[PDB]
Amino acid sequence: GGLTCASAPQGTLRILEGPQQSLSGSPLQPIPASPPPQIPPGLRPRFCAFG
Amino acid sequence: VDVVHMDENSLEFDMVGIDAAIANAFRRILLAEVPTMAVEKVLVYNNTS
Repeated sequence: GGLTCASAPQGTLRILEGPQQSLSGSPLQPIPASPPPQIPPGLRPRFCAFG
Repeated sequence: VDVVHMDENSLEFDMVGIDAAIANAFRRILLAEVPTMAVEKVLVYNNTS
């Protein structure tokens, strides 16, 4: 009436919960790159010679 | 000598026909040898600024 060893298991199942990968879009930056410093339009000379 | 502009606080004469030594003498006189009056001593009775 006691507990005895039974037949060895024939296989093992290991369960884990996993989600999946999306598409590669690689959206690097809101406003991207190093935007260049640049000329103010027209500007004009702010200096003249004497005479 | 030809005086072009002469507002108050400005002059632009020409000074045609003189050497660089005399012109430079005139320029250095105006900057450093023409006399002016300016505060030299200050007596401060109170100053809570």
